[PDB]
Amino acid sequence: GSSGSSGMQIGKIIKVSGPLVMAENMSEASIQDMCLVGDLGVIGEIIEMRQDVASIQVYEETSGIGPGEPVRSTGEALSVELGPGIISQMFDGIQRPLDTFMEVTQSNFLGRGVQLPALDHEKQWWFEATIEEGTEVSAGDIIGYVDETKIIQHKIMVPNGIKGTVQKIESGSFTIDDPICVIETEQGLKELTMMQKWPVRRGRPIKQKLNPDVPMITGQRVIDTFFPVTKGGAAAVPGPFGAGKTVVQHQIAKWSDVDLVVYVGCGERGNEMTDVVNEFPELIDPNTGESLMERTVLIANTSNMPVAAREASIYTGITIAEYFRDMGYDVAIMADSTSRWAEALREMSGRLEEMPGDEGYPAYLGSRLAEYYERSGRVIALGSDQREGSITAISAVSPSGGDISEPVTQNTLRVVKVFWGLDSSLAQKRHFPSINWIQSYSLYSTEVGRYMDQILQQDWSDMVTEGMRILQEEEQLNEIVRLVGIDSLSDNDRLTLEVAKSIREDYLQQNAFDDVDTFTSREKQFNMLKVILTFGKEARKALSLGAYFNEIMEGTVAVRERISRSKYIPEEELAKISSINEEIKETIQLIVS
Amino acid sequence: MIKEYRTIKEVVGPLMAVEKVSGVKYEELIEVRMQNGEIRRGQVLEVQEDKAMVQIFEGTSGINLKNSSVRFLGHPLQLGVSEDMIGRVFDGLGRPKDNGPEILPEKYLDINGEVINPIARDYPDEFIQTGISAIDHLNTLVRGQKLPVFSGSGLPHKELAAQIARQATVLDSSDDFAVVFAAIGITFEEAEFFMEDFRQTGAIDRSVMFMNLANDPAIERIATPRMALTAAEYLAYEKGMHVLVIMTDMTNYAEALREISAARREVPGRRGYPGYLYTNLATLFERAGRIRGLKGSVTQIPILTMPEDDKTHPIPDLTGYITEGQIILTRELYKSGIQPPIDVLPSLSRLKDKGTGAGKTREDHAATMNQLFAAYAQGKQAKELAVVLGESALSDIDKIYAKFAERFENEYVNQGFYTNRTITETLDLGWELLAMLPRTELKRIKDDLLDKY
Amino acid sequence: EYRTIKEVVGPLMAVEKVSGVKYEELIEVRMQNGEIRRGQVLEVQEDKAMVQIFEGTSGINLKNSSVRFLGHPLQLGVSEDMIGRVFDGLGRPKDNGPEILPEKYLDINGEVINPIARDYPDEFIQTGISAIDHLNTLVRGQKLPVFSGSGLPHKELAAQIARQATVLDSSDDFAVVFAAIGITFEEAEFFMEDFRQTGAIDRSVMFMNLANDPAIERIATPRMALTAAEYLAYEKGMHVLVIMTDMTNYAEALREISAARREVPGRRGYPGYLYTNLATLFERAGRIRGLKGSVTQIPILTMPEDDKTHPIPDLTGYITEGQIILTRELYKSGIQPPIDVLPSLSRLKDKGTGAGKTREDHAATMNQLFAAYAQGKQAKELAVVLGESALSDIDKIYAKFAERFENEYVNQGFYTNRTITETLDLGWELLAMLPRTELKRIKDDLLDKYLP
Amino acid sequence: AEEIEKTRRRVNALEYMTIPQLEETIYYIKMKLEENERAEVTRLIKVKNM
Ligand SMILES: Nc1ncnc2c1ncn2[C@@H]1O[C@H](COP(=O)(O)OP(=O)(O)O)[C@@H](O)[C@H]1O
Ligand code: ALF
Ligand SMILES: [Mg+2]
Repeated sequence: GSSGSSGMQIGKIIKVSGPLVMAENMSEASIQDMCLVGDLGVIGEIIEMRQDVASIQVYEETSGIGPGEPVRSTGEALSVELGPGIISQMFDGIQRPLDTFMEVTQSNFLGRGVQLPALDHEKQWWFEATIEEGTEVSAGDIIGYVDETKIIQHKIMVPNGIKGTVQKIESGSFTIDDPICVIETEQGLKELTMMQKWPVRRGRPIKQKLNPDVPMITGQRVIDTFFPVTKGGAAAVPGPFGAGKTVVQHQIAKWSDVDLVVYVGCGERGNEMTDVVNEFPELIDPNTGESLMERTVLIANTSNMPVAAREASIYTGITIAEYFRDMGYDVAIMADSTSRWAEALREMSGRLEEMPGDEGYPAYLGSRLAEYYERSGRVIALGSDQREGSITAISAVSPSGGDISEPVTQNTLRVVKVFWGLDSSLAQKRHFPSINWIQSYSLYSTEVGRYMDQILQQDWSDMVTEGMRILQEEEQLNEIVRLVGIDSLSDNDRLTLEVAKSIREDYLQQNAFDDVDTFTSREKQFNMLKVILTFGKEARKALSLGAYFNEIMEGTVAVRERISRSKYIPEEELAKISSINEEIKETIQLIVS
Repeated sequence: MIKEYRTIKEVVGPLMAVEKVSGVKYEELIEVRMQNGEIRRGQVLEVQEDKAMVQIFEGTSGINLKNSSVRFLGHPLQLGVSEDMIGRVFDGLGRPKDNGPEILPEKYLDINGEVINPIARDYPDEFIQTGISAIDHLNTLVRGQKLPVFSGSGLPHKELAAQIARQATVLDSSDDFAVVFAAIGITFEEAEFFMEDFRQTGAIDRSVMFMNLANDPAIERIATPRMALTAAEYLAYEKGMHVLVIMTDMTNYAEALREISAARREVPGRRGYPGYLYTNLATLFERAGRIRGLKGSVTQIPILTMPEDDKTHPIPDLTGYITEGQIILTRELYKSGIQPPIDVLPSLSRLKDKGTGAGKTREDHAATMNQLFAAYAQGKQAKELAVVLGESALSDIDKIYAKFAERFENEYVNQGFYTNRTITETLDLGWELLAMLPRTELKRIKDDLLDKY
Repeated sequence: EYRTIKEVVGPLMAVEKVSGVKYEELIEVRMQNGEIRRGQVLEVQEDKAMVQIFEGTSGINLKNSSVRFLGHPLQLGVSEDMIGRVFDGLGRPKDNGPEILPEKYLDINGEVINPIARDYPDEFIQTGISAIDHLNTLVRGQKLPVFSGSGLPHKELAAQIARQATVLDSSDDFAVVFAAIGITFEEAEFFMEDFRQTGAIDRSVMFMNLANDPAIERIATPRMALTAAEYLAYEKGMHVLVIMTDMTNYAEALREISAARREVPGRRGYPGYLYTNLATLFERAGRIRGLKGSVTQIPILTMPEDDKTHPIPDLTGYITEGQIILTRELYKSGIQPPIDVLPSLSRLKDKGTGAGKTREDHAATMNQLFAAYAQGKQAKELAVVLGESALSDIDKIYAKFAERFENEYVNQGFYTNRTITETLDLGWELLAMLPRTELKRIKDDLLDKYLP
Repeated sequence: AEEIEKTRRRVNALEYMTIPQLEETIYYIKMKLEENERAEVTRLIKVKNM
């Protein structure tokens, strides 16, 4: 060895430049292997290997690191700890506990070279087994559960790579480190724990993918009606600065019919993350009594934080989103924002001296994004149970100047089927959510239309299409109003613009901070759209009978107000909305006479 | 002997360099035995002195250099061709993915293929009835033709491809089409929908398919289309079948070659894409046509999504310079519910003149066709004026045209993704759209064809 | 002191045969004439180390020159005596006052605030401007910039805020850190003369960086101010305000050094890491749990071509919460300051409004004033396109209201410090023009209590 | 009044459609050309190092 003793391979740094560090004497290491760099011991990842030299993608700041400092490898890839104690905790890009970070470092700021486990390895969880001894098990089968939260049951599964029969299993209080079960595999006996590791850059395995045909209830009326996202679908929200990309994600992270939300603060504001860990512990569900924080794991790597850690934060979240997907749960993954991950790749590409493709971003940006969104979807999870898990991807895109022709927005539109294109002009007119109904689309609207029509037992797809037909006719009419004039419009066409006006500021507009409108149930949306549609249905009946335009408008002033306030009708009083339909006919009949 | 070395030099991304080797040929299929037992295929890109630079299709993820090996196979990447391929599902490299029996190969063909002698070529004048009036009348599709479908992100390009293979046939014959499909980096939802349509039709068993999804490594997408065209010409000229080729997404294919082009530090061209893109796409598109003396034929219907919906992008531009015409789907026509949203003004077919006329379709097809486009162009030109300067400001003669283009979009083009209209019903419909304009404005139809119809 | 200069190429310089040279380490080069120039390790490899000298490499003899490695990055000597002093881009004394004795030495890069230890913005900070104090409230710990243009009087508004900003119901715990980034000598003496005559120098720490100063001193100037700002706020418990201008000249100096080091240019020539580099400056603001005082930043930048999609204002809008727009149409009308509240926004104003942080009517009056202006301007536009006869009687009232709103409420003067009381009282007086039935966003309660 | 209305909408279209469509068009045109030559000389520096 050396000087009468031997030990593991010790590297030495030969080059330190920004987030990229190269060190010699690393032949025993591999690609995608984590490693502590320097005397400080900061975390890095090997990405390129030339002879003994390795190219390290460091996820911490490298200021004050020079050659001669040693580098120690871990032998394992970029992985995350998956077990009890993961929910209701926020992590950095490398999944370290930030609350534990402050307690150990005893400082309100972020140090360097701080080693901390992801989960709490000394917390006593009472385990509850669910399988019998001697039952043949494979990856995916459940051996027990642990009620992590009041309603979330952390079902312990068989880790990937283990296949055999259960030798001995017993319930009791134990930590994530001590064994709870023994499996008699073909390669011998194995000891399993409640914690398992999984590399973040490779997606977790499944049986097969399924078509997402179950529309998700987001509570937002502009979404669930015209541009619906399915359970397991992928939705991109590209918009300029202050157009409402995050706010849309906060509402989805709180009004979605999902069993777990995964919010990734990728390169966003630090105040946007503190607002989460304060409001979410107070968003109590009135049915289960469990807070929203009990139903969500968020990962946070802000903008001023290490640039390379933005990529780690993305793959950390989707891996956790896959870990709970395999339990048959419907998990939603929030990426805020993916445009900052792309900058980290372009930043890394400029350091590696690679050939830039479109607008400086590396040429492999299309695959890296496609590799991510395909890891979502409604799946058949592993195991003999054939259970259905799903991952719904809600990623935000922050283009320069709001120009969607930028690379990351186009590559996202290719692999997703929902496009919630935010508009700056709508955010200026206090039109919220600032969803452009002309440019946005959802490829699920046809399938959602079939599903939605059935439960409602009403031609709901024909009401959405008719409501869409009025809004597209409004765009064609506004070009003539600015050219010729509104007074030059016919009684029928001017009615269309007024009916379309009711669709805009009574149905599409939704305030995020107001309690009455922040959520709209599926049954409430039907009563609202039916009343707005019944207005124009009987109004054109009157214009064809001989009534004038202004005669119907001035004679319906009282009724026209009841529709504009229908958004604030509580769910226990939905009879008020539907009664306006019959009320309109009575008011229309006297006007005709 | 078994050529395998264990002296790795460096590993950078998808590329890899081995030193102290000998006898390594260019474009040679390799295998990488790692320190854990995994095998990942690859091809040689450059051989100089005792060094060899290779590209790993599945990528280099978690590879130790000191304890790995590289097994050179001494032959280019091949495909096990056999008639037992009919109705099988292979991956983007060729391995079967439908969990069935292994194919007993009748032959092993190089995926690069071969160049058909232009003297041995037979000019395709055959007529294909696609059931779509915008194709059968305006941009006629022939057997053995290179006609791609240009589309964008979100447009119903996958609905239009299933419609064509469902309704394709030839006049005065009963022959069936041996469809060959190839998925290149698409999502699972697009592929599954295509599978369900093929099942519904009953042609699924006839089709041979290669699958590369989005979660698959991007490097292998370079070989996946060459897998299909090798199997397509295998069933056409050697087995005597009429083969139809439909591929999507070709956009992801070009992105895959740029990744290697960027990894190899080559001299870039337009927008970072390699300079030999026109040639590389030509090795795939020119594998189509008929050969004199053989009953087979290879027809290609490529599909690509135009990046930023821009025709001047290098991907759809170079495709047009190779293929015979194109079929363009616009977001504006899909915006109006037009099914299929085919924009026939910028679209073109170049093999149709020999495929139309008396004895092939209709005597007067060419005169109606020519008369249609010209009047549609002016009618669309007038509509774009009506919406700006007003309806009344338009000339009365042009105003008749403004309605000409309106009905020629909602009734003529808009027919649905499940309507198989005949060629006689398509040409009779076209005259009904020309009867609006007075006889004096139909100047590119002769009196003989004007009088008889 | 190493004398192994290997290469001197442009602003860069390589030093071979070194031991223990760290990244981002500040160096000290002693030339053949005894003159001293400071540098910074841009990259270290093997026994080599590439550095860039701040002042350049003109007239350097690589043979007889020596380089000294200090062993620390660029630092700043912080102390309590910085209040009332003026420093340069590198923190060196400019007013020729007494020697400063630093208490500690902090890295100009600092450290990241732990998101779990971060405290949300609270209460409010008086800006003495009606368009800010009421419509776009500034909160302790908020990133709220001011978007301007070349020719617009953004220098007067910056000096106005730096002498009128304070904390209500608090005494002698408020300071203003004024940082100039690449400005002219006459524009520099503008603030120098204004700070001393108005007495605002007695409570301010000023860092001045001229246009002819080295471009590295231009990109290191805002880092000096924020390091001293975090010292007065987190170690001394003061509500510190940080005013910076111009940010455009910072972006030009950042692109100048990027082109000097031959980095891959991003959009519009600027570095692709411009969003990251700007974020390392704007994310310094915010409050900390269990820590008195706050760091508040008011960026001031000029929009090239008056275009908001430019990488300088656009990427800034992605970091900062909101923005303050200065338009040309209002500046030509004589509105001081020419603030357009239609495109402006304050995203944290909710933590500034309400009782005890502002008058109970603040939230209700703010939103009704906004809707009345938006309809009033919209009606004022209808009078030019379609004449005055196409607008109804209620339309001409809103159009008349928008005139008084821009000429009396917004137009206050660059030397007119209003209070939160006077601002809300001036706004209530303006609402009396509109009928009580038109004030549909204020509940009947606050209407009967304040409407004159 | 009819000719007044024809000219009126003629004028209106130019101010609200034709001229703004050009103004935004010129912006995008000039944008592309500069970054293209900016990224074109960038690779030429990299090729010079080969
Ligand atoms: N759905 C909404 N309802 C009410 N206000 C909204 C909504 N969406 C956005 N806003 C307003 O826009 C501002 C910026 O929203 P945010 O989502 O942070 O923008 P970004 O697109 O930059 O993420 C918020 O402060 C909020 O006041
Ligand atoms: F406030 Al932003 F995208 F501009 F999150
Ligand atoms: Mg946001």
